[PDB]
Amino acid sequence: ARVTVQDAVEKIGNRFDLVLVAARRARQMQVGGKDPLVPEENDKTTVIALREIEEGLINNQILDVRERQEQQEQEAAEL
Amino acid sequence: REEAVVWDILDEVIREHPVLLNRAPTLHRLGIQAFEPVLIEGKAIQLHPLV
Amino acid sequence: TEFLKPRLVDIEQVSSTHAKVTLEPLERGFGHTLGNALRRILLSSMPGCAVTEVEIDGVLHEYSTKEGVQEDILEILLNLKGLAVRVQGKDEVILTLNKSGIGPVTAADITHDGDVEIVKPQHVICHLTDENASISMRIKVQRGRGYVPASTRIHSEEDERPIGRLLVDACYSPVERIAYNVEAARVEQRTDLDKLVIEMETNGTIDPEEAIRRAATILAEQLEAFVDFDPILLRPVDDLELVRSANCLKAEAIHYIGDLVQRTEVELLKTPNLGKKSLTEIKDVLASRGLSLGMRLENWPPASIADE
Amino acid sequence: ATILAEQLEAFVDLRDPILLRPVDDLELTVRSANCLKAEAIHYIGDLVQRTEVELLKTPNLTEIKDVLASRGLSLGMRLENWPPA
DNA sequence: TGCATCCGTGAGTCGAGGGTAATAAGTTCTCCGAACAAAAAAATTCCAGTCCCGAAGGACTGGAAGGCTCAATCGATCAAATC
Repeated sequence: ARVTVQDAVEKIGNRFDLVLVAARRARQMQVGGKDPLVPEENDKTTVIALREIEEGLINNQILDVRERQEQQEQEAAEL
Repeated sequence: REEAVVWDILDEVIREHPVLLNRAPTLHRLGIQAFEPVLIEGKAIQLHPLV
Repeated sequence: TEFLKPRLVDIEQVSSTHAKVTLEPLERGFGHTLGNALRRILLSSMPGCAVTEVEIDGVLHEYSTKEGVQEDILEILLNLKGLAVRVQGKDEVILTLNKSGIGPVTAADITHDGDVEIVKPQHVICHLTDENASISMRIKVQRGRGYVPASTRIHSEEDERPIGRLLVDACYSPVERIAYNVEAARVEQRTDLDKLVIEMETNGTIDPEEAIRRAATILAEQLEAFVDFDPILLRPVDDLELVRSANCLKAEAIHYIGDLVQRTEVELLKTPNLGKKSLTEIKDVLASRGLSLGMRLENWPPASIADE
Repeated sequence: ATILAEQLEAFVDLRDPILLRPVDDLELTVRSANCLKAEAIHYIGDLVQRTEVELLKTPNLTEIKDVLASRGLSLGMRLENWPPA
């Protein structure tokens, strides 16, 4: 969170993928125009993403499902 | 011109914005550690007593 | 002299015996001052009633033991210190404590009257081990402020008390532990001033916010000899839940509320469709919608114009 | 004590843009801007200070009845306590 | 096998202030070349000049459509009465 990253690497298990699951995650509010799922708490998005992980709703896999289903709502939408 | 809103736009930004502090010679891996600022008014840098 | 008086912003109360009462801002040199200048009150000078004297039958001193009791006499003396009480109108009350049964002796066991107020009835004073023995003691309550332990109390009580009468370190003040701090506070150019943060936890028999009212009076009383848009408002007169305010406005080329508010009700009512009863159906409209007699409209007409 | 006994009182008590818009914003017709500058009106609040009757005496009403009905204006509206500088 | 040779090394920054100085020819003689000059376009800036649905605007013609006085005589209002 604001001070440490222990309680999120208890979930992720690595000191670099917690950066990498949030390097992927924390662009969607800078230029992606989206909103988080937790209470915002006036936070900069490099910890808003860290909040979403350490609230147990995000690992690397569950990010990969919302990025798949976005593409199959543009694929037949053209046709 | 050091105008009025200039501080309170900066004051929003440096909240939850990390920063580095490095001392040469950075003789081991803990010679460069990240920090988070809390802005004082002055001309020098105040450090935590256990770093 | 244009001093920066504060406003109290907040109490952060945890439970019914605890609070953190912050503040901002003060000047430098009064934040350290007040946060100490109240702490000399809440230690020594807050008036309350406490347990003072202890009388148990069949005792000689507290170094001794009592069979049928789990604990020592000192640990039973310890409990009456952690016991909370409130004598309302009197100035010296004595109570009694008699039990039987296998188990603890909670604070319901005191034979009270209506002027002595225990806040914590679950407070254990003794434990009976087996059914045989029993506790039968008498305790005494006195009024004062601060704290006096039984060391210097017997230096100030020169009574040759008979054997069997005990005396505890009285807890007159209600404050259990308070602390305070000073962080920095900002006025939008001067980031030099100091906030006041006070942490406070007291016993029962009080509100944790009532003390800072009560005790800061007493320091001050010492000083008195020293200071001496709407949706249907986008909608014509036929659809506003009314019917003698609808059919007779559109025949002056005002088909809507628009030029109704600019034009004067001495002529719009003088036209041969309204009159002296329409003001109940225009001015009551202008009560809820706020518009005036002659008002300039910000954005009235859209592209749509129609009728019925 | 006058300083101290007043800081206890926190404790012994407490626990239209359109109106100012000038003449050239309308991209208005070259014939009528030859006339509104001949009728000596500075702001649009000075124009609606006059009425529609106070414009007809100049040579060389449907245009203003087209454009005023779009952006939220009319004619004939009286102003008081004007100007506010 | 030394004996003798030589290549290739040595914590990290703030700085604090800027760069010298040795002697060295001449003659005529002559094409390569400059920017100022000084024309010769060509490009714009200017200035009146004919066209054309509109251009501020007045008027017109045309059907339609309009407000409120009375007075014979109807019917019912008012007010005593009265079952």
